[PDB]
Amino acid sequence: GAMGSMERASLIQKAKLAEQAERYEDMAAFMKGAVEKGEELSCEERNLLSVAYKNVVGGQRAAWRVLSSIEQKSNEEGSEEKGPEVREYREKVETELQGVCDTVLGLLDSHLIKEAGDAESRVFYLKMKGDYYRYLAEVATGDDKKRIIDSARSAYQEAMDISKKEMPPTNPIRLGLALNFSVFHYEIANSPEEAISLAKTTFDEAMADLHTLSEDSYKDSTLIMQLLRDNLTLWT
Amino acid sequence: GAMGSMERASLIQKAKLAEQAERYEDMAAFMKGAVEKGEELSCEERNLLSVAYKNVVGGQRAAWRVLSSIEQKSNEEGSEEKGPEVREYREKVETELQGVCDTVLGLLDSHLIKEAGDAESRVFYLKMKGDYYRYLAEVATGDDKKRIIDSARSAYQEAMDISKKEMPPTNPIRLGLALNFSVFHYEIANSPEEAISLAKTTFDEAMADLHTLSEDSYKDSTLIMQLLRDNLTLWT
Amino acid sequence: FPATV
Amino acid sequence: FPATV
Ligand SMILES: [Ca+2]
Ligand SMILES: [Ca+2]
Ligand SMILES: [Ca+2]
Ligand SMILES: [Ca+2]
Ligand SMILES: [Ca+2]
Ligand SMILES: [Ca+2]
Ligand SMILES: [Ca+2]
Ligand SMILES: [Ca+2]
Ligand SMILES: [Cl-]
Ligand SMILES: [Cl-]
Repeated sequence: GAMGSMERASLIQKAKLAEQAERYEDMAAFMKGAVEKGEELSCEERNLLSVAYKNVVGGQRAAWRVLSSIEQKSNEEGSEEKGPEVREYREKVETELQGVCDTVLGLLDSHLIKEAGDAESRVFYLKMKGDYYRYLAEVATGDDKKRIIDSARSAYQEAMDISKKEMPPTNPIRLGLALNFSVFHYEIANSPEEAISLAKTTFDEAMADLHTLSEDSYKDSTLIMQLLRDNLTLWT
Repeated sequence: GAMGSMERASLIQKAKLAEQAERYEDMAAFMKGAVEKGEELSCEERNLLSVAYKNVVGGQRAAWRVLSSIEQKSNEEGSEEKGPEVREYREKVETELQGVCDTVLGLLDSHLIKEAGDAESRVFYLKMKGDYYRYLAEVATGDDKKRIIDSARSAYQEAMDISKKEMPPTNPIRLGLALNFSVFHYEIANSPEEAISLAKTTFDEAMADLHTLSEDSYKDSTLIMQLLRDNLTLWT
Repeated sequence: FPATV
Repeated sequence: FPATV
């Protein structure tokens, strides 16, 4: 693409610089270019990919929520007509958000997931697939909303199945997957009891395996466990 | 341009939405479109223009400083060679920053300044002209650096001359102009004594006129006076 | 909003 | 950095 003439290693180097500079759109473009070189990604490289897009879509999601709230208020009883501009601009931001999600999903489908054989890589990418379908579901209102939700669910479920067979209950990727899938159940699938059960079971099974961990591994796992507990506190 | 088909009023409305959403690149594009309609801007509209570009260039400046520091470190004694990528990426960000500055300066030159006859409008735009030449000066290293500095100086000086003749010493625009021109002297022109003298004289002359002000005008003027005092504390 | 990673 | 507006 645009990055076709730049070396893979230079794209990775520049993604790291862009991260330091908080230039996440640049970071994402560099990492897209790196993926399109066709080689598998290392652990560090997949982390750069995920950080870049998480920050780009995160900003879009926050903006969408602001605009959606304004739009909802404009449609209340007693609200003065202001014309099509709020809807148009919410639609603009939404379309940009959907485009970023489509871009990430495209990278995963061409060809990160199919070449990922190790459990850690495959689960990482399947979690991403679930996450970006979830972000599409947050803004979906038409005749494809059900199908988008089911795509998220299917990706998360495949990731869960692998993670339970192949990874310890304290593994950070496994924990973060479960955290996010639990949020999917609560916020997207209208299944708060499933959300709560998953967060609690995940937390408890991790707690029982902490004794096996080094000081540094313990720190990572406990940090994510605290996020499970925070959600449980919010929901109960 | 891109916004040629959208109503002026709709561009203004959408700039305000973009501000609420913290979408400052969008805000700036909407306000560029509004300016290119060819009509003069109201006070509120000129504030939208300035806020949008200030935030866009502010992010670029922060990123440039990060990258410049990394680059400077890469050129120290004992630093391992890492190739052209740090310079290339600093250059990319720099070029983007210069483009934004050129865009703003272009709007001011075509035709905001020449149609601005009231002191408040003219000073506002001339302050902007000084500011964006100052931002160009921050990254300038070649045979045009002197000329860029002189362009900033000239714009600020014309603004100062009008402001002193036509505005009270407590006027917020006058105060903010002086604040920024004082920073130009300290950071760009290598004239810290001029910077200090200007900040102190401005502060003192404002203090002596506060008695004329309403509660709300007093709040605005004193807030900017505190910024003058903060700079003086930093510099002395 | 709930926590995700 | 010093304050500007
Ligand atoms: Ca190569
Ligand atoms: Ca839509
Ligand atoms: Ca493989
Ligand atoms: Ca294993
Ligand atoms: Ca019209
Ligand atoms: Ca340059
Ligand atoms: Ca006029
Ligand atoms: Ca006057
Ligand atoms: Cl729009
Ligand atoms: Cl570059």
